Amino acid sequence: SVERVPVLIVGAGYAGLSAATLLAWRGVPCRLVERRASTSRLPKAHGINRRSMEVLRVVPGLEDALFAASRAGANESTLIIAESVTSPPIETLVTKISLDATPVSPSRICTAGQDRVEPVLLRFARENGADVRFSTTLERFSQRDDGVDAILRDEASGQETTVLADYMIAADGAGGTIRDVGGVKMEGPGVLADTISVLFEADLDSILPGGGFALYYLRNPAFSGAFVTCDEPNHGQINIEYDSTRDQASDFDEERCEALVRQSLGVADLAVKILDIRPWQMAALLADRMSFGRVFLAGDCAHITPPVGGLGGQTAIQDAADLAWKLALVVKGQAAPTLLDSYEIERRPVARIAIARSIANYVERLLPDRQDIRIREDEYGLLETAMGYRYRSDAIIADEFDDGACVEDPLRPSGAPGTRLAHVWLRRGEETISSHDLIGRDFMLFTGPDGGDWIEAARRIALRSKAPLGVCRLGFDVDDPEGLFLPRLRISPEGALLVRPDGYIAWRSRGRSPDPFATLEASFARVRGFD
Amino acid sequence: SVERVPVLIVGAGYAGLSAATLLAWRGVPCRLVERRASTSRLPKAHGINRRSMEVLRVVPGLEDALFAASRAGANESTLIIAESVTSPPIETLVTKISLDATPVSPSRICTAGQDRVEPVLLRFARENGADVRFSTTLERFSQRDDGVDAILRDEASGQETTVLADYMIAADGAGGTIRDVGGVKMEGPGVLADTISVLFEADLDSILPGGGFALYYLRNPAFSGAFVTCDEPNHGQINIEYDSTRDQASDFDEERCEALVRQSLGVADLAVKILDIRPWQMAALLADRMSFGRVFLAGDCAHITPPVGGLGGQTAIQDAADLAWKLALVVKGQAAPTLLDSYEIERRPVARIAIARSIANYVERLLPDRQDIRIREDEYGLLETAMGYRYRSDAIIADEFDDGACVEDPLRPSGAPGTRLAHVWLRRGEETISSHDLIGRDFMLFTGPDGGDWIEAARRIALRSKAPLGVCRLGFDVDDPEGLFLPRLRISPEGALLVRPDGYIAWRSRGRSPDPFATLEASFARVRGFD
Amino acid sequence: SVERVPVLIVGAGYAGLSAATLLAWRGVPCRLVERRASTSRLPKAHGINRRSMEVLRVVPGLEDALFAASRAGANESTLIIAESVTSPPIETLVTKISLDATPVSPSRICTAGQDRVEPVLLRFARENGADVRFSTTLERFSQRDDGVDAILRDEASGQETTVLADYMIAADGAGGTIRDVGGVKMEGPGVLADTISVLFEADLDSILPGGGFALYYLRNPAFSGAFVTCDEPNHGQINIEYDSTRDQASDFDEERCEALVRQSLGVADLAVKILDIRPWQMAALLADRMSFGRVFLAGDCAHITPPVGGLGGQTAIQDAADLAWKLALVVKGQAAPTLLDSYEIERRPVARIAIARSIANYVERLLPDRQDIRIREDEYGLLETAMGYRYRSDAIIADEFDDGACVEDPLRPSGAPGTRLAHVWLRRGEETISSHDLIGRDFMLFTGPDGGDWIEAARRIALRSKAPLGVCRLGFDVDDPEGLFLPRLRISPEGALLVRPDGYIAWRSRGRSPDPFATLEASFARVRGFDT
Ligand SMILES: Cc1cc2nc3c(=O)[nH]c(=O)nc-3n(C[C@H](O)[C@H](O)[C@H](O)COP(=O)(O)OP(=O)(O)OC[C@H]3O[C@@H](n4cnc5c(N)ncnc54)[C@H](O)[C@@H]3O)c2cc1C
Ligand SMILES: Cc1cc2nc3c(=O)[nH]c(=O)nc-3n(C[C@H](O)[C@H](O)[C@H](O)COP(=O)(O)OP(=O)(O)OC[C@H]3O[C@@H](n4cnc5c(N)ncnc54)[C@H](O)[C@@H]3O)c2cc1C
Ligand SMILES: Cc1cc2nc3c(=O)[nH]c(=O)nc-3n(C[C@H](O)[C@H](O)[C@H](O)COP(=O)(O)OP(=O)(O)OC[C@H]3O[C@@H](n4cnc5c(N)ncnc54)[C@H](O)[C@@H]3O)c2cc1C
Ligand SMILES: [Br-]
Ligand SMILES: [Br-]
Ligand SMILES: [Br-]
Ligand SMILES: [Br-]
Ligand SMILES: [Br-]
Ligand SMILES: [Br-]
Ligand SMILES: [Br-]
Ligand SMILES: [Br-]
Ligand SMILES: [Br-]
Ligand SMILES: [Br-]
Ligand SMILES: [Br-]
Ligand SMILES: [Br-]
Ligand SMILES: [Br-]
Ligand code: NA
Repeated sequence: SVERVPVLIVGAGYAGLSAATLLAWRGVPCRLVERRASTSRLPKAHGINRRSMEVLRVVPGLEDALFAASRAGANESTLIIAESVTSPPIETLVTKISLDATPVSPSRICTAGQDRVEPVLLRFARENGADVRFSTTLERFSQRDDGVDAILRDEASGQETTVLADYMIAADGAGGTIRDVGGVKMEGPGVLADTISVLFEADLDSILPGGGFALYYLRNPAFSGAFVTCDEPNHGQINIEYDSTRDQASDFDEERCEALVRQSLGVADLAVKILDIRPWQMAALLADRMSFGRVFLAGDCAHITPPVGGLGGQTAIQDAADLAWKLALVVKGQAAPTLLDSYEIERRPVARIAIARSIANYVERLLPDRQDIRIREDEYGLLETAMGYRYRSDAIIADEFDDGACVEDPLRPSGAPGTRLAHVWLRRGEETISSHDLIGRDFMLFTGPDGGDWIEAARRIALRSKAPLGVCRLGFDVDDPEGLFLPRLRISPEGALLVRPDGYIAWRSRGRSPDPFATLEASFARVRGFD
Repeated sequence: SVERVPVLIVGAGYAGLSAATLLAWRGVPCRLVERRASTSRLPKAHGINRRSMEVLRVVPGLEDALFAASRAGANESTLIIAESVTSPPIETLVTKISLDATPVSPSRICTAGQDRVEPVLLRFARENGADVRFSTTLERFSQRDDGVDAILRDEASGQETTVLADYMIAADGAGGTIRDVGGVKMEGPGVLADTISVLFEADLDSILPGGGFALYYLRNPAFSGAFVTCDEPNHGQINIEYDSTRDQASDFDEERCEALVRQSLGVADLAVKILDIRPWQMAALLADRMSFGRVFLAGDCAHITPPVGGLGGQTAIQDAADLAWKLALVVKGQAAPTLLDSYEIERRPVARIAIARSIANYVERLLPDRQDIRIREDEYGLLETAMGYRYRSDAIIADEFDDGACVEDPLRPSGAPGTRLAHVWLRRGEETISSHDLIGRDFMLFTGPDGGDWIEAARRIALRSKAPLGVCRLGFDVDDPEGLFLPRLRISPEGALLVRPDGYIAWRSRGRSPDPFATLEASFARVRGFD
Repeated sequence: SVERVPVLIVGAGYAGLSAATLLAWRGVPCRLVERRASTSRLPKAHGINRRSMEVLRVVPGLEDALFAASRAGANESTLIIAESVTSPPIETLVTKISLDATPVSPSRICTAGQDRVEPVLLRFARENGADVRFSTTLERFSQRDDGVDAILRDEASGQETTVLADYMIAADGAGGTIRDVGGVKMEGPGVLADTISVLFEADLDSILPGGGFALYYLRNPAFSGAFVTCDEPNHGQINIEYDSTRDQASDFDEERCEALVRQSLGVADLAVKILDIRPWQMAALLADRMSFGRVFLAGDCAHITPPVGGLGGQTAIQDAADLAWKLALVVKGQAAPTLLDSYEIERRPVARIAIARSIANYVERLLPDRQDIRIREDEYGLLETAMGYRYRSDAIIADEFDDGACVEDPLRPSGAPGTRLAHVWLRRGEETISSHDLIGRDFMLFTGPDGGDWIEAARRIALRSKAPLGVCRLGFDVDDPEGLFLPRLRISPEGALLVRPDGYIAWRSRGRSPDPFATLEASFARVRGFDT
């Protein structure tokens, strides 16, 4: 049996499920295959940061559903370093007060665990048309010049079928083997720590009186680890590091783990139900390339990060967001296949900074002595890393005076191409909407109120079906009373600003042009891979 | 037989009197000459911010005195934008509740005017041994090999005199011609507005509710300007911009200024007695050099900033305090004269951002239509600009992988070298002091409780070194009960932290060193100009 | 004794000042004479194209100075066809977006006009040792077997002077008479148009939007011409074609040119200050020969091109560069005089297509009505003409199966001997450089990573060959991560590539050689004019 599909996604985690929901929503028929039988697995990741939600909230209903699926609710997150969760805090890294005082995004922080997120993505992936098939395995594949030939295998029978796809998203995890087909090599420090993860049930309401969602980095003299509060109330997980020379994963039975749950919580005796025990590793590795022919590595198969910064799942989501909009343009013929060359160019350095940020969080919060393992070249600030990372590819018309910075303070936007369009409230009559509520579907061209020569130029381009472009004239379609949009992005009232479907600035004009149509038509062509 | 002096100061505004007050307190005999007969002139500036009060409070008694000389007192400051001082607010920028909600400093805001501040500074300069000669003018000068040959002149007789100085601080104001001797070119936007300042007396208690300090930025349809309250009660000041192509300075006689006072106040029946009228310019200019030879430019002669934000007089004070401690070391043989090369490389960027900040306050507050004059690359937060600027020079051992950040949030301190040592309520036994109460006089070495290797290295250093070095070990000399000092500065219990006499961090070690003496000795030598 | 100088250059335009700058930078003492008293003239040309900037950039500081002297800054060029400079464009041929999206060269487009470009060249010629004497004329000359003896004449006085010179670069412009001493015939269409050129001053700021360089081809119903922005702010220049039978050059007084400046600008009520009015012509003529004896014709004196392509000032520069590296070898005794026979062999066909390209642009852009003047036999693409021209001569060891093509697409390089070395971004350690940053001074030998046999041959050659030979290995000295250089030029890792001082490939071996010393020696010798 042989069927064809535009996009084939292998893997039903954060990367693959996001890729399918966004590719579905943007009108691209896809099929997702996943070896497991359901999303039902132990939670690993907790929380969706602001940028992850920005790329996901273009899908109607998705954001509220993610927040409804959470126990703690919006911005209700605390981060503490201590010797145990009942010990005096060594330091307090984040609170609801601190998240509320950083209005850098139309979205707040969502705290939901992976065990709650993956079903909601599956839900919206299917509602918008994705073909998600569980208990189905990519057995093997090869690439002809016009598509991928994939062999699929039913886990219940072993019966095989062939699917032909224009493109395939390898989303197959840290241990994923699709990349080996392409000879990609994971480079980096490698495995830095052996860990053992324990899921337990216990009276957590009393120990943690006023925290909705809590994460404690436990830095004590017996061991190092962390404790997280799960979405199921009175459920929690600890991830304790162990030395593979002094102990072994087999050595952690129910009796021993109940003591670890009590040591890490700072309680002498507490009734602890051990629900599951898992040995894991903490590694730092980056792929040398993130795509080969028509195969695209997304998520943990492209970049393994130390799970200390909580950046792994978010890079996976944003990886899958970058693929979704770009692939949706290529299969519709609104972009050249060359646009897909920009994927590892833009997304790989982002992964290099996450790995470095994550290593730095691990030293600073858990093992401050181990400064040798850090990559201080690539370290940047926490919000800059999650949210101010910059892109530089042929998918972007750089500013003439580009300083080459890897990040930009989201608090001090310059409006340079390659940066994430700033969040600013605007006015659409008596209602107020974020600038981000005006982007995310097609490209968008913002012009100042004197930007009518650009508007007409954009409307001649947007006449074409090949051309996915809309226009917004400031002071006509929406008003910026405070001057915090186009003035702060250094756009004069005769200027124009082009933003991608992922919300990143692609091109700007401080002011007027001798021929606005030719300027814009050439900008628009170039950034979609045409010449 | 010619009079000889270590430092000669020219001019007795904020810059010059600050320089003399601090130079004298630091044991340096100095002479300040000033053309005018006394301090008594009508005041332009109002207020001393928290950073300026921080460099001034190292002088015993000086901080209380300044607060005592003000009509309104600590944090009693209100900033409003409207169409007249009795029109409904258009915005509100600053309140006593806003400034009480920011415990960034050992000091609060002092609202005293120029006409109040300068006599107090004169008081303490002379008290600390400064030689302040009014009615005396620097007529001309020439730098020799071994000093500056100055020709002083008496305004009463025309009699002239020679003094030889090791160094000369040029504090001669926005128009000062000392800089023209050095080829100093002032660069920037230049004159931005023509203004007229009216000092008046009216029943201000009737139409102003609070009894504290009030500043109204005025956006009339007829004119833009500002109203301020003066320290003499029922005295106020309006600084109104005017178009030089439509009206000229001479056109503003008592009658017209009486009309302007009533317009800008909103009461068209109020009796107004015009005490002075003054034309003035609003300008933006920066010097290419802030030193040449043994001459140093401090205050308005080095940087003319628009007077919206009140940064011009605060920079002057802080220029002066930078000179006072570096000069004090160099004339004491305790630093190499190379240290003075750090004056303009540390101070000129601080003035660069203040010029950009004041332009931005001006546009945002008074002329939102003039977005084009802004210098947006150099604009930072209001509290970053006044207080979180950073210093990069050879007077500062920069921590490697420096990101080049021009400011740092005072609220989120990192302890990196070239930043202002954070304010933290420590405990000296039962006394509760500020971290700032332990700095200011000599170089200070803080260390963590396990940092005794540094301490003894420090003590052996100071035996030889010409410059003192104070030490203070945490948990011993002072106590940090809530880990908000050395921990938050990312200094381990075995680390150390070298703070300059101006309170800025010169060098840090996160932990131990294999030869702590050799690293401290090298550091301490390098941060005083030796190589 | 007589004043003796290695190369005498006559004329200080693009050709002559480029020859002087490059000769002096290559170590050749030379004398340039120019009849005029300073470089100060009216701006004619605008722009230095990418290829011209490659041959000029070898001289340290020169490229930065040319961009520094220009009002508009790199790639900030708009070409537009319209009825007036305020009419809606008929077609826009070029934008900065279009120019930035063509990474064919290390250099970008400099927009500086002739009045800016000529002082920069004179400055760099002199910094490098060139002897430039204004208010000096070549009065007459003759050739010997050992040089040209020249009579120089002072314009202030008419005092005359003899100088004997190994070689004489004839760079004396379209009107130049040096070629007539050689009996050089100019051949081709001849004069195609009479034109008048008006230099004016007007508030162009409040008319032109963008603040960069702009050239407008005017398809006005009343007339055909062109407006150009000048480097001096609020200065422009119009080149208006007039019918010599209906009007004559003397009929364009200040009142009429002010009218022209308003029509071709489209602004009815505009203040025009006429600064100069000049009648000119627009011709297409190619020289019989481009050298005779020790005299080499460089610049417009060897090829007059219609000024629509904008290739005449560019061909002059590249003429000069070709002569400069070749004379520099011959006068240093590092190359046989034979090498100079290749000058006109290689440069004349390049002028032939520049003329054909320029005629084709004048017709397409301004007068589409009469294609009868086109030389379609020699028309090629714009970038192919400017940049992808090919050299065939006894100075390039032609590979087997020569196609015969006059041009090659610079975007699809093949590595054939006789083509320009492709611009490839390479890595030297941490820094990223161009392949071109590695060429320009001496002959360069590129080998693959497994080409030590060539490098060893080359280092022993260089040890006693009169000319220097540099070597660079693609595994060691610089890195080519994306295999875009030697793989794409069809060179295996045991191959080598020989590149001339002008950057054109002279010889290639795709694999190993049975005697790598023998083949490299005979190749290095032949490409320098030595026989067998
Ligand atoms: C202890 C821990 C805590 C973490 N905490 C956080 C956190 O707080 N925040 C955060 O953002 N991130 C966190 N992370 C990281 C985050 O969980 C992962 O980065 C993220 O889930 C990776 O998603 P993915 O889609 O790349 O891969 P995966 O979740 O690995 O999914 C890949 C899927 O591929 C399937 N598959 C593989 N091969 C095939 C095949 N041939 N056919 C079919 N299916 C196949 C597998 O069955 C699997 O479901 C944490 C990680 C750990 C270990
Ligand atoms: C309307 C207005 C409002 C302002 N408001 C504020 C505010 O709220 N807050 C604030 O911080 N700043 C404010 N400023 C700015 C502030 O007043 C100045 O920046 C500050 O006074 C500069 O001090 P200075 O010592 O550099 O110079 P000046 O005050 O100009 O003093 C220099 C002195 O040098 C003397 N002098 C010059 N040449 C000689 C010579 N040859 N011999 C002897 N003496 C000489 C002069 O007589 C003069 O007194 C305001 C300015 C204006 C115009
Ligand atoms: C309207 C117009 C626009 C143009 N636009 C462009 C353009 O955009 N781009 C471009 O590349 N080209 C352009 N050109 C062409 C460009 O101007 C020429 O190709 C170039 O300037 C020729 O340089 P040259 O050195 O050959 O000659 P010339 O500029 O003619 O210099 C020759 C010199 O020789 C001197 N001379 C002559 N006889 C003697 C003697 N006996 N002794 C001493 N000195 C002597 C002359 O005084 C003269 O200065 C344009 C031309 C025109 C007319
Ligand atoms: Br975030
Ligand atoms: Br299913
Ligand atoms: Br709970
Ligand atoms: Br992670
Ligand atoms: Br706007
Ligand atoms: Br299109
Ligand atoms: Br002291
Ligand atoms: Br402050
Ligand atoms: Br003076
Ligand atoms: Br000020
Ligand atoms: Br401590
Ligand atoms: Br070109
Ligand atoms: Br031309
Ligand atoms: Na469209």
